[PDB]
Order: sequence, then C-alpha cells, then structure tokens
Amino acid sequence: ILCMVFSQDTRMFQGVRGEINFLNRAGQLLSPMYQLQRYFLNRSNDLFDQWGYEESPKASELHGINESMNASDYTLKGVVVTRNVIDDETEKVSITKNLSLIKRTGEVIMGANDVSELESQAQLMITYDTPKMWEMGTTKELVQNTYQWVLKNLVTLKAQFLLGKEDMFQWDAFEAFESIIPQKMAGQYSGFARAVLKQMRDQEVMKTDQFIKLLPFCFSPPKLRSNGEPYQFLKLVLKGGGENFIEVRKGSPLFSYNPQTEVLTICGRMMSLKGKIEDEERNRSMGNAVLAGFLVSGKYDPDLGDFKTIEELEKLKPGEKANILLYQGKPVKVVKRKR
Amino acid sequence: WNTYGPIGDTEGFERVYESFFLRKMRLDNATWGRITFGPV
Amino acid sequence: MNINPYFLFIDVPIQAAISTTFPYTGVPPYSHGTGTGYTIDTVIRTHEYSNKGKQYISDVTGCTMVDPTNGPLPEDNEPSAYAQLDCVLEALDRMDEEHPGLFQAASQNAMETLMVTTVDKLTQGRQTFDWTVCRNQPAATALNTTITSFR
Amino acid sequence: DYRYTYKCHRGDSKVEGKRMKIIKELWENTKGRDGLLVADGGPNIYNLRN
Amino acid sequence: VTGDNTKWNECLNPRIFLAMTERITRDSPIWFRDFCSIAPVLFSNKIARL
Amino acid sequence: MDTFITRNFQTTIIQKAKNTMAEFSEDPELQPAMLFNICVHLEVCYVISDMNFLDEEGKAYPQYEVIEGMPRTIAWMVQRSLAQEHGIETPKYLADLFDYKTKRFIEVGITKGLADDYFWKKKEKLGNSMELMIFSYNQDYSLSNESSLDEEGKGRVLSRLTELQAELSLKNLWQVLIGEEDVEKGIDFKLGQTISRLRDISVPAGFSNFEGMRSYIDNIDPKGAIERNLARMSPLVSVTPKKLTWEDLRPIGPHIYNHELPEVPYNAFLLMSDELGLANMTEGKSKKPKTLAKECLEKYSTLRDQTDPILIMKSEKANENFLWKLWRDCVNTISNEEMSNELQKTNYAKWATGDGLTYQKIMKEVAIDDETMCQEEPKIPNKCRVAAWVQTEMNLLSTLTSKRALDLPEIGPDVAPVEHVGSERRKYFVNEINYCKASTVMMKYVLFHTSLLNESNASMGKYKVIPITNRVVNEKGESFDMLYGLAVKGQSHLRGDTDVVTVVTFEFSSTDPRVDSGKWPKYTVFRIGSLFVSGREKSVYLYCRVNGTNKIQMKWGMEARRCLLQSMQQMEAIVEQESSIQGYDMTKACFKGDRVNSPKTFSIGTQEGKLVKGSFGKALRVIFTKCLMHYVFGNAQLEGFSAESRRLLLLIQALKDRKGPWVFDLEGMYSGIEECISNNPWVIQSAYWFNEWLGFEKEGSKV
Amino acid sequence: KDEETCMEGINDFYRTCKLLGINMSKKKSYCNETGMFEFTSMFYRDGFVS
Repeated sequence: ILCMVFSQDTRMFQGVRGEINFLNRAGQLLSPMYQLQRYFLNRSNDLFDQWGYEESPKASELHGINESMNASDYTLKGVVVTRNVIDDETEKVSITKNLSLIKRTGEVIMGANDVSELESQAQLMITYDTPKMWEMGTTKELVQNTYQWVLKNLVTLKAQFLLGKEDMFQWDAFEAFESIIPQKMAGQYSGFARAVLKQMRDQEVMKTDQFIKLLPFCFSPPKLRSNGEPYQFLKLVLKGGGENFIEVRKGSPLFSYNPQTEVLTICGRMMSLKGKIEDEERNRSMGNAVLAGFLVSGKYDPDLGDFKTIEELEKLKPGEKANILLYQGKPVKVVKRKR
Repeated sequence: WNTYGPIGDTEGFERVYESFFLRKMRLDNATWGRITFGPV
Repeated sequence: MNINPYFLFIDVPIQAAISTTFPYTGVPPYSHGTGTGYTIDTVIRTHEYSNKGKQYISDVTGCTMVDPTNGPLPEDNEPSAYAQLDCVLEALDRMDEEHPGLFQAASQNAMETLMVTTVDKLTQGRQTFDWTVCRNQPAATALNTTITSFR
Repeated sequence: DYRYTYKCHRGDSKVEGKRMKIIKELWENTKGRDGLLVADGGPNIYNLRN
Repeated sequence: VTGDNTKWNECLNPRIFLAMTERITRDSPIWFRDFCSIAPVLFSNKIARL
Repeated sequence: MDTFITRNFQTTIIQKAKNTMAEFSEDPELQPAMLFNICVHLEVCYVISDMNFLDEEGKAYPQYEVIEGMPRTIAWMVQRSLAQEHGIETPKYLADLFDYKTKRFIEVGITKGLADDYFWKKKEKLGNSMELMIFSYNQDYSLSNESSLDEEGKGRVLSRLTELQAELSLKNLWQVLIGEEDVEKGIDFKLGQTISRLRDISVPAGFSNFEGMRSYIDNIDPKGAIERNLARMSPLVSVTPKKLTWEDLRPIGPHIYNHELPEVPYNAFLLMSDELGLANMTEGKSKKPKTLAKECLEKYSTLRDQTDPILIMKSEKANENFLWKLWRDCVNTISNEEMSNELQKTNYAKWATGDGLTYQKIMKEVAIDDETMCQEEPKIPNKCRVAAWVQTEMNLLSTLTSKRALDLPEIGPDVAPVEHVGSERRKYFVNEINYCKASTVMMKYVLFHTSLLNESNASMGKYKVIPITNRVVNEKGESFDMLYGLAVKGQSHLRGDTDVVTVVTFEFSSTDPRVDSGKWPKYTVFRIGSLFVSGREKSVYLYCRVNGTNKIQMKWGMEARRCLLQSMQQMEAIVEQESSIQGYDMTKACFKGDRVNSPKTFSIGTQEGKLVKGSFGKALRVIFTKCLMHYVFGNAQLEGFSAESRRLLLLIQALKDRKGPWVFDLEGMYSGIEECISNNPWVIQSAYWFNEWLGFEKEGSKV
Repeated sequence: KDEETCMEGINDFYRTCKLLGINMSKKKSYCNETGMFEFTSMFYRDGFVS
C-alpha cells in the first residue's frame, strides 16, 4: 500500500473517495503524500479495487496475490511474489528546525511524520529530569514533581522572593504546572496567589506551608476585578475534577501539612521539612495567609454573628471586622486591611 | 480484618487465578495504534 | 432568544440528532393500563379481523372457535387474517428450493437438542401461569407445583 | 452509587461514618495507597482498557 | 421501505404455524413431527383470562 | 477427559466431532461424554470406509460413502441425492454411512454391553428401512447382513475399541463413561385421544381430519398458487403509493393554536425555574435532612415564625386553611428536637390530602344487587392550547448559573487513544454543563425522589416530613446546603408498589403567580415573608400542592439521573457523525477548532423571528435541558408522540437529502401523531417547535 | 428500472404478504431511495449508524 502511495500512480489518486483533511499531532495539515498514505492505510479495500488486476506470470516462483494476500492468478498489476529472497555502513546526517533529516546534498531522508503512532509502555521504569515534559504524566504526578522541585530548591526560591522581583514565577516547573490549571480560572488563581504572597511578605507572617502551596499558581498573568481588588477563593480546583483540588485553608489530598510532627504530605507521599521551619511560624497559625487584604485580630465572637461567606467578604469595606472558619472547630476573627 | 487482622500467606496465589493474571499481562503488553471513524 | 431544540436538526442529520431518544428499552410506568378492559379489547380486535372465517363450536372445550384460514380474500386495505394455505406452502417450497437441505438439517438439529435436553430447561423463563392456584408464579415454583400434581 | 451504598468513601476524604473511621485508619497505615480496593476507600483505577 | 406491521400478533393464525411446522418437518420421524405439531394445536385452542 | 480426547485422536477427528456437535446449540464444555462418543463413532466409521474399494464393475480392492462429520445441510442434500439416484427410500434419520454395493444406507453404533439388544432396539426405532453394524467394547459384534464387512475391518475396529476400553480405566475415566442410548432414550411419543381431537379440530378450513392436512402438505405441489391468488384479488388492496413533496407536509395539531382552549397547567412534581433555595454555607460535612432543614429555617427565622398567611391564590378544590395548618405542623416538627421526622399532629395532615374521602369497598354481591352502582366514564384528558411558560422553562433551564451540583468520582489513568478521546469529550461536556441550572434541578429531583423512596422503607402507615434539600458548590469552592421547601408524605396501607401514596409539597419561590395565572391552576400559594439579597426586599411565596405517586414513580424519579448519560450519548453521536464525515476524531475541532477547521456553530433558536447561532456548548446545554424536560414531563402521550414524530422527522430528512421519499398513507401518520397531543405541556410545546422548524426548513429549501 | 416499477413491485409485495396474513402498516411506513432507512430502532444513513 505504501508502494502504491509512493509511486504516485494515477489510479491511486483516482482511488480516493472521502475527505483527506487529516491533521497531525501539532495540529498542522499533513503533506498531501502523507495524507493519501494515511487515508489508504485506513482504507485499503478502495485502492485495491480501483487499481485493477491482471494475469500472474508463468514463472515457477512468481505468483499473484489478492486483496487479502491470497495467491491467485488475478494479481495487482505490477505486483508479484518471489521465493528468491533479496538480501537486506554508517554515515552522518544534518538536522533542521522541523526535525527533518536532510542528506549532504540536501535531499530529505526522514521526516517528522514517519514516526509510527504505535503507543506502548516501556518494559523498564525510565526516568526524566526536564520539567517541560512533565505534562505527559498524570495530574497527580505533575503536582508531585513540581512540588518536589519547589521544595528541594526552596532556599533559592525564598532568597529570590525576599528580593521582590518577578523572575521567580516563571521557572520551567511552574510553566509545566500551569497546564493542569483550568484556563478560565487561571488568571484569578494567579492574581489571588500573588496578592496573598505579597501580603505575607509585607507584614511578616511568612508561613512555609502556605508559601509552598500557593507558589506554583503565581505564573499566569494576574486577572483582577473591575474594582482593582484580587479575587478570593476557598479552594483552587485543578484539571480532572474531584480530588484534584488544593485547599487554601485546611488541606487537600494533594497537599497537607502536620505541624505537630512538621510533615508535608503530597499526593500520599510523606516528607520531613526539618530546618525549613521557623520557631515562630507555628504561633502565627493560619489566619494571615488565607485571604487577600485580611489579617487576624481576635477570636470567635458569637456576638458578631456566624461565619461569613466569600460573597460577603468580597463586598466588605475597609476597617470592618468579620469571622471566618479554617476547618471544623477552629474559627478565627479577621479584619480587612487597605494594604 | 483488612486493617489489623491476621496476616496470612498468599504465596502461589497467581497460580490459582492464572487466567486473570494472563489477561492483565496481555493488556499491559499492548501496543495501541490509531483510531479511525466510520467510512461514510 | 427563545430556544428551539428542533433547530438542531438544521445543523445535524436527523439520524444522529435523535440518537438515544428513550433512555429505557423496557416499559414505562405510565403506559396505558393493561387490565381487563385492555385484554377484552385485544380479544375483540383479534376476532374482528377474522369474523369472515368459519365459526364453529369446539367439541372438546365447548367454546366458540373462529378459523379464518383459506377464507375469502380481503376487498379493503383493512387488516386481514385470511391467509391462504396454498400461498404459504408455495413460499415455504421456494425457501426450501433456494436453501436446499436447510429444513431437514434444522429439524434434525432441533430433534437432537430436544432428545438431549432436560426438564430443568423450563425453569429459565419469566412469570408463568400456574393452574393449580390459577395465578402468576416464578418458573421454578410453577414447575414444582405441576410436578407434584402429576405425581 | 457503589460508594454511597457500601459507605466506603475514599480513605482520604473528610466524610464521617461508622465504617469510615476504620477505613481512614487503614488508609493512614497503608503505604501502597494505589493498591487499596475501592471498597476500602482506595482509589478507583477502572477504565475502558481494563 | 422501512415497513412496519400493524396487529402482527392479532392476525397470524396458529393454524398457519401448524402448516409451516408440517411443511418444514416433511422428512422427519413421525414422533418428532407430532411433537412439533403439539404446540400449534394447543395455541389454536387458547383461552384468554380477562 | 478433554486431555484424553486430544491425545487419543488426531486433531482433524477432534475438530470434526466438535464442530458437528456444536450445532446442538448448547455448551460443548460441561458435557464432554457425548464428545468422546462422537469421536469414537467418527473414528469407527472412518476406519470402516478405508479398506474396501469398488471399480467400474465392482471389483473389491470406494464402496462406503461417509455422511457424518460433514455439515448437516450438505450431508442431508447428499443423502437425498443418493436416494433419488438409486431409486430407494430415504431413511428419516441421517445415516452415518452409505454402501454402493447393497444400495442401502447403513448406521453404526458403539456400546458397552452386548450389542444384540442395542441392534434390536435400533431396528425397532428405524424398523427395517436401514441396515446396521454394531460393535461393543466387550468384544461383541452384530451385523444385519453378514456380507457387509470383511474380517480385516472388524478386527481393526475391535482392536481399536478394546485398546480404548483398556486405556480408559487407567486414568479413572471408564467410571464416568456414559452409555450411548441415553441421548436417544425418547423415541416413543404417542398422542392421547383429547390431544388428537384438539389437533383434528385445529386445521384450516377445507380439511376434516389432520391426516388429510398432512397428506395435502406432503403431496400437493403448490407452485404458481401465489400468482393465481393474486390475479383474482380485488384491485382495491393497494398501498396507494404517493410521492412526497415539501408542500404535502403541513403543521401538526393546529388546534394548539386555538385561543379558545385553556393554557396548559404546570403539572411537574417540583418547581424547576421558580425554585428558591435558602442558602446556608457549610464546611462540607454530611448531616441528616432534618438537621439541615432546622438550621436553614433557623438562619431564615422570619419565614419559620410566620403564623399569619397572606393568601395570594387558591386551587379550585383544595382548602387553603388545611394546607396552611399542615405546613405549620411540618415546620413545627422540623424545628423540634426529636430525631424522628414524624408528624404528631395527624389531624390536619389527614383532613388536608383528602385521605378520609376515599370510598369504602363493599362485597361484590351487594353491588350486583344494588342498582345505583354503575361504572364511571373515563376522564379523558382535556385539550389545551400552547402554554407560554414552557418556552421560559426551556430558556432558563439552559442558562449558566453561579453554582454547580455535580461531583463525580475519579477514573483510572487513560492510556488507549479511545480513552483519551472519551476523556476529552467528558471534560468538554462537564465544563459546558457543570453550572447549567438544568443540572441543579435534576440533582434536586433525583435527591428528593431518593429520599421519598427511602422514607417508604419501614414507615408506611405514618406521615413523614421530608425537606427538599440539595448540596451545591460554587466557583469559589465554598459549598452550600440549599433548602427548597418541605413535603409531607402520607400513608400507603396497601403493600402494592404501584399504589399511590399521597404527598403534599410546599416549595418556596420568588415569582408572583398573578403574572401567569394560567401557569398555576393546580397550586395553592401563600406569602410567608421577604428576603434581602442586595439590600432589596424580594417576596417569598409558598406553593403548596397535593400530589399522588407510587413506588414505581419513585424508582423512575431516582433513575431520572440517566438524563446525563442520555445527553452525553446524543453529543457523542453528533461528534461520531462529524468524525465519520472525515476519518479522524472531530472532538476538539468541533468544540475549540483547529488550524484547518473552525469552531462548529449550531442553530439554537429564534430572535425577533430571525435565526440565531451559538457555540457547541449552547447546543449541549439545550440538549441536556430537553432530555431533562422529557424525563420530567413524561407520560404515555409524550412517548407516543415521540415515537411517531420519529417517522415524520425521518421522512423530512429523506426529503432534505433529495432521496425522493414516498408515503403510502400520510394522513394515517398525521392522525397517529395528533392522537397524542391532548394536554401535556411538553408535547404541545414540541408540536409548536416542530411546526416552527418545519416552516423554517420549507422556507430555506427553496434557495 | 424506474420508481414506477419499484412501486409496482412494492404493491405486489404488499398483496403477497396480505395473502400470507402479514399486514403491512401503511400508516407507519415510507419509501425512499436506498442508502438511508431504519431497522429495529437502528437508523442507517450512508454508512453512519445510530
């Protein structure tokens, strides 16, 4: 079939019935020859019927073949079988931008569309280091890898963050992580993360757990409201729905923290953060790193009322105090701040 | 029982239910190809 | 903007558009009641399309019997149960001639299966009308009751 | 529907139940959390190929 | 033609089914012929319960 | 056993026996004894037909034709041809072997005891119309004719069968060896006098006894009978073919446009577009419905403490006072402390739902004697015109709200390309219809019906209060527990599942019924209080309605979650058609658009009488809303109308594709369709939309 | 050859099935050029099937 397609026989051209608008993985139109190749590979009966048959040669070893490779007198024109097997040393070749091999004189020897699409699983547990390709793995694996990368070099991230520039939200790991963030909410996620990190930096309540949790989301360009105030969220959802969500206040299956033992749980894997945690970090428990423009000022006061939803928090005015809930049994009292 | 029950010995379990393990092994060693829609 | 779901048919072939119209292949709960009235209507209609046949009195059960076969051919497009025997026999002859050795082989296979089968096969079925109590009972219970009565 | 009927929600979920306490303890004590059955609050892995 | 049949089961006659069974089993043991015929004759005398 | 079969016989023999026995239409595995018997028989007959040969005159140096092993059809036709060519009677049983010399069919058999009895009983079975040779494992032989087999064949067969017998007992297989007569035990079937009479009286007109019918069938040659019968048949028996045309199609059920008829009422179980949930933000824990309702009423304490009702509208028969007192009792029970949700003031509950007005059943004898007891006429459904509220229902239920109520579990990682395509389709579908109001309404419906079904577990003779609650999630992630009202379910003393158990439902709403008086001819509505959302007062009405449904209706409501799968299947069929036009998947291209393609757009509806297009997401939302409404508004009329509109739509499609459709009885189809348009709001609106779309197609086909 | 002869054949088939007791539904049947039709709740259309 590939021989028909490559020979450019007019019969092969006439043997096309349906549309051949096939697309490649990159989304770019295939070359016409490869389009016909793919169409006929998926459609073999049409070309075989259109080609026309003829009588097989009378030689002993030469015999014809049908559509289903059955020996017969009626054989595809110009096609014959032979028992006289024909027998089946290295050079260097240059490459170009489009991953196409071009010989010394310039002829193309191997294109990027000749790669068989036969997906399979390697028999050995291969490993890769580059984060640009983490997207191939599942969402949980991507989250685990990006958080491992953030944690291992946490010292450099903290050092650059204390400087206050913007070059530390564009690391390759963050670009890889952005893929699993829904497009519609990516801007709000990034804006909220940047606002909360800036608020934490300004007034020293630096919490390692919140910093690690909310650092990856800061890539995407900020998307603020018409009021110029950053959005507010309770939990940030990721692609895949359901379990794939990071809780901003208490903890999620993808991310949890145990301050009693100072243990970080990422996608069911446990690690120790000894040496990366300050003594005073525990005292400033959670309330200063859960909302933008809000800081803790007191404790649960039933008189002020029940807990206030994000809808009322967003419409609140500066200088007004409200009550929020971190998790079951740990309420807190916060106050809006201009800064 | 699944949490703190006695821990038995499962040696030779694959042999007893060998057909299912063979099916799983065949599935794992698959080489998926393309997907082609109706002729029309 | 008043939605019009049927407008989908403009942009999609109707064969695909109306795909899976009814999620249920079984029976709804609101179907017209199948009680004494419905069965009476069914028997009335069954006897109505065959009322031009031969009406007689069964000498075994003493019940009215209607036989439309080989009856007068219809003169109107209304439903008719008058099936001539000759036409059916000719159609069977044509089928047998087209498929030689088909009826014989099928009959032989059926008789062999019947010879090798067992009474338990009757238990694979839906509700069965038990005559001892004159009700609807599971297949196994009906078979057991019939066997006990026979014993 | 299966999880609702058998009260076998995920071991890492925040739901409460008579069976869910033991499920949560087993999930905490287990290392191979991908190998736990769904009936024991583990993760479902069923898909078309399997 | 995407034909449909109205009153399909209210028009077919058990006698015609008996004729079909007799024609099909024209070359078969007599006992099997009777066994096949016992069903159509039973149906031809069916009594409905209201 | 099977190991012995595959070891003692060549693969060809085993395959022939297996494929010949598999025609029995039964499992060949659980019963391999007959497989061994058939294999041995095949070997015996193969051996019998491998030593003797004939010639142009009959020199003994073939003579035996093998019939067994070959397909039953081919074997039977070959046997019939041999009988016809040799001018001999055809045995009624398929002979396993034929002889050219004796010009007779022959049969072979294998036994375990003496062969004399087996031969005699086979002779009784087949009479004298077939010859036979029989051999037994215990060195016994029987031949009808001594000039049939020679010494060599008999000796070889005897040696083979003796070897098989000896080898069987080595592996404990002779014990489980079944005989041969068992498969043919039943050969005697004598009909009794009664059954014979029934058969005789069950012949077509023209025959006296079944013997005449049998002879007529077995003798007469009916060739050419069809033409003779058709020639004299009246010409009036004609389908009357008629080529269809665009002008032939006309609007269906024009009476719906008759302004004289009343508007279609709102007969849905629960309010869909007019719902009003008393939001109460919660952490996410699961709590009993009674506690959730209690907390929700506590938050909106003003509505709970309302004791003076400002009646706004009343039903034709229902009593406002009784309904209000029942609602007060329900709220009192909800606000109490006892765990049970059981009403204790059964007075108003009993007297409000008309549960005491049921007729008393008396003995049939009195009714027969009585003259005033007569059957009542059937209350055929009334006829109603187009209802304007169904259009608003469809419009609003297809909108995107600020909350979603779907949280499905996870699935294993996708590897195969088909899994990736399915996952992409699921992602697009859920993203499109996650927040659609139809999804929330569907979840409320299914949850309420599930709670109703559960409450009928053990409480059947008692009144049960059930809050119409829902669990919802918004974009920000905070989740709310909405309460849409209450409903008290009465008792069903009868144990039947198809028996109506009256339930009266009080649902909150924010829409004044006076705006559309015709939308609520069946509801009793009060005014409880007023909520504040943005500092603005909005009234709250309590629609109270009596209803009757059975356990099967509860099951139907529970299954009403199948609308999700239905809509997904419809969307997948659309995508599959689009991809079948091409050779590759069209999911992302038809949703987002690739370089080659463009985002597919669907004609959604009408705006000021002009067509309007929209994204595939809007089409998906409309499909989901249509499926949900079809499930909610489902009755026999709806399913019948859909089944007949199927044929009408198919004919319209055939017209569109220039296939030249022909109709035989068009008015029959139109009558069948119009027979179902009586009072269902969904059916009437579907007829209206079908007429509009048919007009659009007519006006657009002339281009 | 032409649709007229096709409809004559359809009429002959209708009469024939009438002779055998099979009653075709004129109120639920239609005819169209081959390539698109239905068979037991399965719509076929130029290769596509639903």
